[PDB]
Amino acid sequence: MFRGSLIAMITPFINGQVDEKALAGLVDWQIKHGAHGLVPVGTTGESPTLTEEEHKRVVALVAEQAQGRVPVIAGAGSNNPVEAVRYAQHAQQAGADAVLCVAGYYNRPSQEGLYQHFKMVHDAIDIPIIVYNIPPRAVVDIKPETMARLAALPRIVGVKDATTDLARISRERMLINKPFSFLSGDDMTAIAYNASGGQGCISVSANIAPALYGQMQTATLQGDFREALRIHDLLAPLHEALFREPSPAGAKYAASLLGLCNEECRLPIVPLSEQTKSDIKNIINELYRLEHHHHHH
Amino acid sequence: MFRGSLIAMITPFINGQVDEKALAGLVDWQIKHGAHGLVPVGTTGESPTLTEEEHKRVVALVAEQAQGRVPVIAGAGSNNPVEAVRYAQHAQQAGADAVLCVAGYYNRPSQEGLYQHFKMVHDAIDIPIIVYNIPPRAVVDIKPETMARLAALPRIVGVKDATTDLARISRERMLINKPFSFLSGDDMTAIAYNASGGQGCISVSANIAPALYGQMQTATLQGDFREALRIHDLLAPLHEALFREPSPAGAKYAASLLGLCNEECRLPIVPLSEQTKSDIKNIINELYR
Amino acid sequence: MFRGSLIAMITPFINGQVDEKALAGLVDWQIKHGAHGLVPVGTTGESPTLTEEEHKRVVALVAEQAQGRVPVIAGAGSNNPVEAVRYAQHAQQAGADAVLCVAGYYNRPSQEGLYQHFKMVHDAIDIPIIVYNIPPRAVVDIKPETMARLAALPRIVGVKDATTDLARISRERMLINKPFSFLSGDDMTAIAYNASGGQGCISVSANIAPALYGQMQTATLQGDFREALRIHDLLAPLHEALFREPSPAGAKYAASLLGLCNEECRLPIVPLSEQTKSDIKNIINELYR
Amino acid sequence: MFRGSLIAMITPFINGQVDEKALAGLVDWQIKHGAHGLVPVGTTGESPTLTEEEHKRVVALVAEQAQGRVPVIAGAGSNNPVEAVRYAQHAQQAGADAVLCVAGYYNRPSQEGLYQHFKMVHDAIDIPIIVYNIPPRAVVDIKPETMARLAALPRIVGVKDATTDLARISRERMLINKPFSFLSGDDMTAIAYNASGGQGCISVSANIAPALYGQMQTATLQGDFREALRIHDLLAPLHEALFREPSPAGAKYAASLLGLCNEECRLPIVPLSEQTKSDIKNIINELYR
Ligand SMILES: [Mg+2]
Repeated sequence: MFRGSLIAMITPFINGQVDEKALAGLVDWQIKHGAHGLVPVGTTGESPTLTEEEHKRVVALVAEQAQGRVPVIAGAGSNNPVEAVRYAQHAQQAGADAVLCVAGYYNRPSQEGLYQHFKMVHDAIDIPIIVYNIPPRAVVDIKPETMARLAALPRIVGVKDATTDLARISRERMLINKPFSFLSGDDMTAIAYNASGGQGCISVSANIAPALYGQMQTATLQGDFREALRIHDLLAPLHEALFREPSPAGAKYAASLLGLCNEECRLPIVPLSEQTKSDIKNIINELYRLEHHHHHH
Repeated sequence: MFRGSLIAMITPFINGQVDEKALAGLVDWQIKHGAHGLVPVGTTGESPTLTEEEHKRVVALVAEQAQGRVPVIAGAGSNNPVEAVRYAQHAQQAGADAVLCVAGYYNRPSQEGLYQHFKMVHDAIDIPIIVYNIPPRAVVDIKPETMARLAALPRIVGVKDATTDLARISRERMLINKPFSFLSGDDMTAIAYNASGGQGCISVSANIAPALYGQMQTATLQGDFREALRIHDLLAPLHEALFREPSPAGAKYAASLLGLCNEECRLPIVPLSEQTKSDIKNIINELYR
Repeated sequence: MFRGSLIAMITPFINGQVDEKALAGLVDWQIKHGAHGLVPVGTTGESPTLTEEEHKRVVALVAEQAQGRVPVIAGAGSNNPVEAVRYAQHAQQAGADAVLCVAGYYNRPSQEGLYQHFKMVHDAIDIPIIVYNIPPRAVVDIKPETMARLAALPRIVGVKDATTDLARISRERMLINKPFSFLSGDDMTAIAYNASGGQGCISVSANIAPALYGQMQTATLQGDFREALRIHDLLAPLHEALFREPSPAGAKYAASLLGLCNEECRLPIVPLSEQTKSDIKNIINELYR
Repeated sequence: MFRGSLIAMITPFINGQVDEKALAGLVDWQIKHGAHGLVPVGTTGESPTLTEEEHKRVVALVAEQAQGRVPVIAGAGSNNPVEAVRYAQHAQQAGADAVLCVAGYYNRPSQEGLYQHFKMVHDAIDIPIIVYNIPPRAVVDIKPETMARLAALPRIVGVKDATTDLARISRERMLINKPFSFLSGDDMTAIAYNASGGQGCISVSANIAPALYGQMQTATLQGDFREALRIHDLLAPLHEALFREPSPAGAKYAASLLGLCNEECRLPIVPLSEQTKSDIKNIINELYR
């Protein structure tokens, strides 16, 4: 249902507020340069530090600006399913095509608790859900048997797998007996994931290099792993630099270098070191040098 | 203070809302039966599933009913320091003695980001802060050098250490040169922690056995570690059973057996299995008889 | 130098002694049914419980019986480099083509200690080395910068990567600038590894299904990851059953069902449960055929 | 029945050999200066890089030189129980009072495999066994129910708990009813462990500060935890410096500063950095006047 390069969108700020002009421009620029889909207001979009009003406004503005050109999968994460229901219902009303749902961070519930959280969101809306499995941030882990129970629900349609355990997709595929949108939640292993049955990635780096990242994803989907790895290798220095300090500090700074938005993030995300800024700048300049050298029409 | 048996209070519910009557009764009962302090709307009080209004209401009701009889340390946790500031400012207005602050869960910031979060809360209020270090739930870990930097601020006055790493207190004590309220965040190792320089515990089990838990804590503070271990040995089965399934399901059920509140918690906390319920019932029967 | 499906050979026993008859038969059968190389006396071959002399005699037999038909990479693991040198020197004299070397388990040395271990083995022999990186068993982890230092040595020619960290190969590849045999040490992620730049796997499950595993590896080297994944899906139940209890108990039992050897392993590897045996038997029947 | 400060002895080397003269002198010096027991040829004694001949000779020499003044608990660790049996049998014939046994590193057996390993050693000797639980090095973890199963054997008499999980002793004490020597395997948390029911520590730091370490242990055993913590605070910098780089590099160098032996260890243990040497030198100077 949802395939390829799906961008975990940054949220631009100006004078302490959502930068609506920059956000609209970002949607247009990302679509122009090869986004296969957009995922506003996940943690890369600073969902934890947006107000409930800002969260909904960003989703609404992205859905409006996309104009149906690519799918929009709205973040509806919370550790409280009552809150997640509110985000998901709004997303549906604002014209999002699906929602992305993490559960259980900090309160650390059982598998049954995770299941009931997701069932609550599922039963409250009419659009599809991608469940978000990210033990490295949430501690809790949606286990394969739980994933299979979730897959029995008609509108749980995929997973953003940020476990970094590449055996996990195999364990899930052994238990899930319907088509399922397996999506990587880790840029560094996106190729490994698609070779293992994945069909895309909800990506941070695609904010910055949407054209290359789209080409890489399409190559994996067309079975051309030689071409995909070639592009992955080009992007590896960028990946390292974008994640060296806690994301989205890196992506926000990189986007500022491209003239897309201000570099600012909200606490507890902090400004980059001068060394990290320098490394990002040099990497971006090199990618542009290479593109200009190789381009011809 | 802050010292001894500090109760990580459960939040009672009734028909989907905060049970204000049970909450007032719980404050009275816990104080009557030996609480050294009360810590409303932490993790155990289901801070994640309370609305902002409910969080503030629970803090206000607990401070009101406590009537200054014991210290009240209000939860002011969030992964957004803007929100944490709102809880902490309300807590001060409501008469809390201090706030307990976790930071950085899920967004997973750097040491500098954690520092800036706590500094923002610190600068917005006049009451002190106990920082809450709980990597097993938050992933982020306030490292010893960061704790020392925090301790340089006048109103960062202690830590709830839920790392479960009993070497950590030693590493922090090596770097902190002012009096500091080192508090355990783990009931099972409360004695170990105080023997290593700790001066209390923000405790889940104390909801249910406040008298015995208070006696245990006081024994450690008076240097009678033989007596402390004797009581620990009585409480260890309770500790295990209250954490067998994800807390606070266990504490809420246990309190319901004591007639203190309804057993219900909010999703994603779920009802206990019949086995866990039975084991808790047996433990309560043994303790209160 | 090494590509495709390489088998981490089991070592068969009878009355607890090495069954040389079964071992020679296993070499012939595995080569007949599609092995690309043989890797005797790793942990799958129970290196930890073979005496030094048994280890050497097993390597010699496999090298001789292989008769140059496929490469033989002899295990020369130890946490003592002096012992590893003895294994590697014997392997060379016995006609092994290369050695597979783990280091640092239990004693848990630094990166420099690991480097010096491998350099000692390297400098003592004339045949090449595959470095074995397996933090899940050894705790120590050869970091990418250390791997690059190792690759600078002329006869370090590849790695068996059992980190299960699929980002690791990218990090090593960026730093290594000569032909280098990147080999998976994890059956479940073998396809992922090859998609990421790997060129084969030193496999446990290939002991039992060498023909299908050979076909899966071939597909990845052809660039047909769709066919590779279809084969992986056929082998999925087998992988799970072979690793349900601590390996090599599973592989040894499966090989016994094929008539190749007894199921016996040496303590602390223990007999399988009847459920695991039943599941493996069913899987073998489904595959064969 | 084993209590207090039990030294995880370093093994001194000279010209690539066991330094017998230094070893005898070390036994005498450590006993003179307050050792409550001696534990030769564990990993601090570089058991992984000693030959079988050296392992046995070091045990024999330490038992001989101790002359029954303090208990001698010989290392008989291996991931192969057949090898462990040989070490333990020799230890007994050499006059050791007990053996210390780790199992299962690298091969990573099941709980049943660990049990069978220990049972095999148990049944082969007449002297008692202290089980060595060290997941940080061995990965395998002897779980509380397995420890209880081991405790049902008559000559399994204690544990060296190097889990660094201070809840573990509580979980074990909840299951074990017979007299049992609970011993810490972690210097930094030795006080915490004894406050939780432990009765000693098999200690690395006690190699270097036996007098202070013995005083600290005795203080815990007498219930004087204030005194124990005072001494712990004096020793904490030493604990940190001795484990900064992979042990026993730190302990061997510190002992060399005291004139007890040469600083050398065997690969993969490597020489200390100048910074670490300087820090150890400053700590030694501070302690010894
Ligand atoms: Mg092709």
